[PDB]
Amino acid sequence: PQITLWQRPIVTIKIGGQLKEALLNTGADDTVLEEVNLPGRWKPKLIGGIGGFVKVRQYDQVPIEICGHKVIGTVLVGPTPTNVIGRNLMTQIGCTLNF
Amino acid sequence: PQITLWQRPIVTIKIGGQLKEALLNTGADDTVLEEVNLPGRWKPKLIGGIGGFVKVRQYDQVPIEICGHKVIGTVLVGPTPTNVIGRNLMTQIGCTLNF
Repeated sequence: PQITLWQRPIVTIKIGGQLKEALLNTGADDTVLEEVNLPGRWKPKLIGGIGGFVKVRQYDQVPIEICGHKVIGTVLVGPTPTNVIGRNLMTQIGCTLNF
Repeated sequence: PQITLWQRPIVTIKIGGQLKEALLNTGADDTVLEEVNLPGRWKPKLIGGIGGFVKVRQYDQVPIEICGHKVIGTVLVGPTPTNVIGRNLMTQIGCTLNF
């Protein structure tokens, strides 16, 4: 699709057998999601850096569908004020900025 | 242009007679820039909200060129870890997300 930016670019995703919503965020390097149960292995990762860090669980090669596009990428799972799809997964779906 | 997202979408801007660089950020509602001197009127605005708020100066109808596109929009001036072009100005330049 083509998504204009007059409103927040919130899209439907399917991850870990659940439907969720997340913000397509070109300002975010990584994809961070709350309340997802993923199988398979993870390692702790520190993200952010303002005021302290936030610890999240890093899962690599996670299957995820974003707006109907089935891709694979690293998903960080843990505390975030809004579910965010970062550049790491936007590249996978072939998302570009155009003007 | 078409901008892929393998690297941070950092673009050249011209604002207040200075060349600067800023991040095209679809996750940001507003455009926030550091170290710019703008003429004309402003009002204080509180942004963010995590850990407290950040106070910035809100300038409306600011002329700004973004990657060669001359537009007008609200610019918030004050403390930010990176210069950010938010949705408010991305709409103005006709920037869309495409996949």
